[PDB]
Amino acid sequence: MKCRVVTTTGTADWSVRESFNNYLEGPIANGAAYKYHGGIEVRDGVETTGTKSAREFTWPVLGSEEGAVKLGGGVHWTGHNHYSGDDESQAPDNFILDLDFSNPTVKFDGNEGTLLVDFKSREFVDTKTVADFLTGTQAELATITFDEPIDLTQENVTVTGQTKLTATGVDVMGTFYPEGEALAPITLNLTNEVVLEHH
Ligand code: HEM
Ligand SMILES: [Ca+2]
Ligand SMILES: [Ca+2]
Repeated sequence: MKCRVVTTTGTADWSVRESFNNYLEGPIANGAAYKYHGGIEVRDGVETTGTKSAREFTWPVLGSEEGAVKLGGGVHWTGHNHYSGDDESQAPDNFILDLDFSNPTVKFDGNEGTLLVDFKSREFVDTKTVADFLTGTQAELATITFDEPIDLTQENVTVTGQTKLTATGVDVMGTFYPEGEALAPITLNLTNEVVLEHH
């Protein structure tokens, strides 16, 4: 028989949302109202440059399967720290806004797709509550429309998609965005090594 093996490498450029990074690193979430400040930490292969509205993230491609590009990496945002004592080891447990996205997956079919993410985010209850984390594994955070159909049999792919928050994503982001809210666009920078085997 004739078999096709596709090995996909590369990165995805996805800032999540510029105005969210601007707010989180700014004086509302991490200014003079709070004794302890948080910010943004990245891990597991994410690269980042800039701060606030200029911040960018690149996420490493782990590989592909039929209809999906699997990314690695994690980003953690923290703000609105509710703790004002003198024990700094308490601060990490007291950020009212405490959001983590990791291992995004881009599912696709032609020029449509879905952005899946592992998430851990405190629920927004009110401004005086450190609420319990909401969590999800490969949850649908956004829908995607690409500027061309995704074809992983092409060796070099650079394609950008617009993203819109899902109903699931509404609760992840504290209900501050409505369903359908635009998020940052996602660019896939892929190299697809296609090997045909008679085997
Ligand atoms: C003490 C608790 C909180 C306070 C006082 C607070 C305050 C604010 C304020 C005043 C804004 C509007 C800023 C602007 O429009 O320029 C805002 C925006 C926002 N907040 Fe928070 N917030 C809190 C908790 C949270 C939580 C837990 C989340 C969960 C992710 C969250 C997510 C957001 C988002 C997504 C926006 C929109 C940012 C944008 O414009 O892109 N907030 N918050
Ligand atoms: Ca070539
Ligand atoms: Ca292109």
